Amino acid sequence: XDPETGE
Amino acid sequence: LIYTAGGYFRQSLSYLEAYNPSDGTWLRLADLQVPRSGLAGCVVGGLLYAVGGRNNSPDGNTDSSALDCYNPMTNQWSPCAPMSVPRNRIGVGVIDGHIYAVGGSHGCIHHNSVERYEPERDEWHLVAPMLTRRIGVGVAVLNRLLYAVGGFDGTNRLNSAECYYPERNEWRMITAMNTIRSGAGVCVLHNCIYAAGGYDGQDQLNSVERYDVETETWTFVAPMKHRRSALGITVHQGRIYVLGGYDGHTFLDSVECYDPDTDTWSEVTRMTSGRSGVGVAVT
Repeated sequence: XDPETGE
Repeated sequence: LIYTAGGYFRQSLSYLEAYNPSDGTWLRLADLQVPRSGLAGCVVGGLLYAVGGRNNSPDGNTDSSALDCYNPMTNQWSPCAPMSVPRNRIGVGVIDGHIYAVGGSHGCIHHNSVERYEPERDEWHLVAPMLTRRIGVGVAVLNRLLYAVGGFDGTNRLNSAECYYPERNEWRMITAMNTIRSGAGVCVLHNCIYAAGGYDGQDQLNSVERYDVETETWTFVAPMKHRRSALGITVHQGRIYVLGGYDGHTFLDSVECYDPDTDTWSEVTRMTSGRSGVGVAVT
């Protein structure tokens, strides 16, 4: 979730 | 060798793995005690350290205050005293065999806080805070100066960078990068501070750029051909390796290799599994 990390 | 501790592929990872490019294969070792993603890895006096991160699991999402220590011929993790605060998406640098823990988040709080660890002593000591709150900050060491590069203050992604002078215990802003970068891979190659990939608030980036201290100048080099943020990064062979990360749709297993003297990127391997947010370091 952070779109930088995808989690 | 090229290790990758932690990471995230649908949950925070315990994996600890090696990769050498001279043999093209991986060595697996003692799983992390606590699963971790958004950690950073370093090497001090041979021992591979794991700093901050968080355990994002089906049952919780705990930011990690913890520093843990791996011994390559003891092959045991042992806890080294926790940090001031938990630091997800931390950045770490090594000066003088001492570890600086930079920024990161705890819940809503985006840290400017910085603190230093002492491997002979097993202690953390608060130091001077950054000028900017930074998570996903990339950290580098040049001429025993500590650079905090890029990141996210909670509202804006950052192309700014700032320098820590240890013997004056100060932060001063330097020239900003050409690209805004959060969760980029930041390392030192030749004597340029490299910043590879990241996320600018819209797209993952395949572009790469390097800082030259003498001219205070950032210059773009050949881009990877897979955009990626939350990647691991290290230099082996005088060559750049970037490890996994996220591209907006997939958790990359691609490992790319940048040759500086030809300024070309080339795939070296695919990871055992796609993952993001690992900590990398070599001993």
